[PDB]
Amino acid sequence: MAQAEVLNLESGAKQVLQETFGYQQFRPGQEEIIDTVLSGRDCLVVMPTGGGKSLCYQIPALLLNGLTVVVSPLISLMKDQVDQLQANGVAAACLNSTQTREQQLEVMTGCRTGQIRLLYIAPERLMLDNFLEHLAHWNPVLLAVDEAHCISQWGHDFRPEYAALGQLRQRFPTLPFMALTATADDTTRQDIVRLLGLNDPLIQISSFDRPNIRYMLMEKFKPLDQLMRYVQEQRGKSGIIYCNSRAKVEDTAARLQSKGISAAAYHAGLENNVRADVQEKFQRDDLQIVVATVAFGMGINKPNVRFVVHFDIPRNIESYYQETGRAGRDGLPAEAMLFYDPADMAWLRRCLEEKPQGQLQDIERHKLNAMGAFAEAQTCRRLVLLNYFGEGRQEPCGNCDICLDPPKQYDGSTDAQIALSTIGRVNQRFGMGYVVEVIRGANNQRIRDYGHDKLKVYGMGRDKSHEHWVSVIRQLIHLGLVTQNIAQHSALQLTEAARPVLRGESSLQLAVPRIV
Ligand SMILES: [Mn+2]
Ligand SMILES: [Zn+2]
Repeated sequence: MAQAEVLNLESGAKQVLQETFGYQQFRPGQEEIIDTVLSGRDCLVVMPTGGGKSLCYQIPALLLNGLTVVVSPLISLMKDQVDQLQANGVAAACLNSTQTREQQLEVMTGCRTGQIRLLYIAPERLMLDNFLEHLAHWNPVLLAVDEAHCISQWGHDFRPEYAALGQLRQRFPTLPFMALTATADDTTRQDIVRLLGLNDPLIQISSFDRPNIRYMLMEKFKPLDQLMRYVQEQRGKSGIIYCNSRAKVEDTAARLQSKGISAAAYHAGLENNVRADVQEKFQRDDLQIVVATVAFGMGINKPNVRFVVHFDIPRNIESYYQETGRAGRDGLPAEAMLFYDPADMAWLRRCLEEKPQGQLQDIERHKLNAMGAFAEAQTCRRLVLLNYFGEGRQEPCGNCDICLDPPKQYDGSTDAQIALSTIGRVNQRFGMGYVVEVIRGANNQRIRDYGHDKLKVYGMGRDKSHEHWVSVIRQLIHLGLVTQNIAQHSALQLTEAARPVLRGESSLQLAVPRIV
């Protein structure tokens, strides 16, 4: 079998980091994870980038005797990891249904004979053709599940092939598991641990704050002209412009090229050699801009992308966070610019509400609502993101469009106490609409049947508009005082941070709600 490379495991982690991978020091959370994995304890890793993430299982794999198995759905990216690893002297291979059976059998023979240390496998392949019975004889020492949020229906990218990964724990009870992801909120993180059967795992959630990325929004008004001007104002800085159609990509690349800008189109309709060339030309800074569909995702992630534009709003914050997160991997100042029109959200809502009714549509609706609320926020954009992912923070960043031009404020302490009290009084079971009706004292049969018309809070906000109360509550959500529980039909629920305001111990400044 693949042999451990270092005598002392504790000192080995840093030795391999530096000597094999060339990194001088660990990033936050990495050492902890790696030492925990080397101790044989299950782990869930929520990390800012794939880069720090992958070393969380590659370093352990080099310090252990045995085979490390890495499950990933990214076939054309898994194959790239292998080449890069092999170039660093690491015995890596991959197995998936796209390979010929001849090639698959060679990889299986490499694992059987102990010539392969690290095997990347597609989830479908791992659970097919009695592969697990073969895997049991190959001295498995660690099983890592990448893109682990894909096992959850509460996430933004559920994959049916991940569901069967819940059978691994039972089949390999003494095999330590790790689950890894860059984008999972609280509900999704909890679901990952439950579905994979992680045994009291170390849960390492790194910060979602990328302090060097400035987040901005521009309301659309002749948006093709706004986009060209934005690009002109970058004055040569590199960028990715994300569009939701191939024609937008192609037309946008042509208009930029017409103005002397070094830009290329990138989408799944290009040939593989053309895709690789565009990626390489962008990596080396031969190209200033790549205009792309969501296909030009992570994977290339040049460290020095200066800006990411979203011409069209994404369907969920998870996607928006992942895509904007491709900017400024080097830590130098970077910007994310989203062009928005409320008619864009109206269209997405239309598309969604005629899809099949039920649980799946509810999940999509919840995440779409939150994306629209981010766009229409009156609170620091960074706080919206951080609190969406459950990273409690109330201090404004000073580095987003809202922080650069804060809305007029008012003392919202009384309004916040009314909203927070209402949420508590209705036992945190109801969504935004119902709560606002209770506050405004509406004539509603449902309210009377629950007896909520007898509450003291009932009608305490009747003198302020529906949109006023929606804004108050949305700002409380964006500040992390209130959450929307996706597993309870988006019920409004209270956090620990709500306590001082609810008690009247602290004052709360809020944005005066926009008239709209
Ligand atoms: Mn250590
Ligand atoms: Zn801010």
